[PDB]
Amino acid sequence: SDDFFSLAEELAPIIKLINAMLGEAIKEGASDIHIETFEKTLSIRFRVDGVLREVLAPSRKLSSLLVSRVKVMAKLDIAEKRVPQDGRISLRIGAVDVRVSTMPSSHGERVVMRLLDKNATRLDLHSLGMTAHNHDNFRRLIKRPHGIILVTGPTGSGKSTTLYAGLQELNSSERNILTVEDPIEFDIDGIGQTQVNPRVDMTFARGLRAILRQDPDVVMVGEIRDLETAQIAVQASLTGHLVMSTLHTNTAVGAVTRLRDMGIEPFLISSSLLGVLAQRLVRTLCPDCKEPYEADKEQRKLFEPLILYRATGCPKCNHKGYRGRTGIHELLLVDDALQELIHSEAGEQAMEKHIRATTPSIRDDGLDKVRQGITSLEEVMRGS
Ligand SMILES: Nc1ncnc2c1ncn2[C@@H]1O[C@H](COP(=O)(O)OP(=O)(O)NP(=O)(O)O)[C@@H](O)[C@H]1O
Ligand SMILES: [Zn+2]
Repeated sequence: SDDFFSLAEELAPIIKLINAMLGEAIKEGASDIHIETFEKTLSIRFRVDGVLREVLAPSRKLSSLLVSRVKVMAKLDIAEKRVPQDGRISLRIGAVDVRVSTMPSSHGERVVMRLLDKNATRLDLHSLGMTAHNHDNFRRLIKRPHGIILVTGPTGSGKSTTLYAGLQELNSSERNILTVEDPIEFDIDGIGQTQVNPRVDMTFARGLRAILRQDPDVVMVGEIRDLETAQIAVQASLTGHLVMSTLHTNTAVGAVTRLRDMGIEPFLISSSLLGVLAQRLVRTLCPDCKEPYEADKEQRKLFEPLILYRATGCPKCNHKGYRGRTGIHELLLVDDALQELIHSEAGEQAMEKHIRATTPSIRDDGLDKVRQGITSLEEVMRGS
């Protein structure tokens, strides 16, 4: 039921159109949908496997309606027309994550729906691209009885993915693993998952307090945004729970800084923190069109002829010569000397200096993967 092109042949029905268009986009395997306004006409385009195409040019009159409709679905400001807006939608087709972005433009806000699959995001702990060392130390870390483990990085770092991987590795029936999320990304099975619900003042803080009355061995908090959730988090870790969470800081040592700045007692950070996994996503070079070169003298400084690889571009990729992505990481492990450094508020430079004797930086991690020709030198250097 409900074909986009049929419904297009007639000039709400604006709800049946949007759903049908989404439905047709998914049927075609399209990555993105574009609704744009031009002075004398309107335009709908679909991107499929790189290729962009016009699929419909309905009357200019419809533009304000299709824009509004996508807004209300993504939970946004119908009134606001002058500034960018970004919403989310979860939908069942017969499950699709659709990211909608709008934008002021010379004849009407432009809109794109980003349409991602829910499943390609579901990776296990050995499939995130951790090096053998990081993998080993991280697996030994999440198996500890109590303390806080933070997964950190900027937006798009893949922090939710590595939490889920970690939880799944622990998901035995000997453990009681409870979760509070905003929202839940999916169901794991074996793990009690709890969504934050603003509609009843069920916040991260309230939910996490409740979790502790359910006798958990491990608890996950979707993220630590305010002092209050940090306070409970730290108390939970100090009373025999293993706690896992995220911050959006930019370095492993910056996690400590962020915690202090938020107002957690420096001593209490130093006695609860087990470790901080800082993390970035780099695109993996398309193995089909990736081209070998010989590193020049300046590129060598960063590391016989040294063979690295470069992007290029082909149909099997599209926009650039990259298919897929992988993680690069830095795993901070707390020891006696570092506790002193945290407690004494020594600062980022002194903590980093200490950690380097044992652990390589995210850049070195990235550079190793460049060496292996998994990714380009550009892709690693641009985030650094
Ligand atoms: N190791 C990995 N390899 C490939 N893809 C990954 C990896 N880790 C995460 N991803 C994907 O990258 C996207 C970002 O991951 P997500 O787990 O949503 O990140 P995040 O940092 O938690 N997000 P946010 O805090 O909302 O910006 C998702 O679409 C995941 O599929
Ligand atoms: Zn390619």
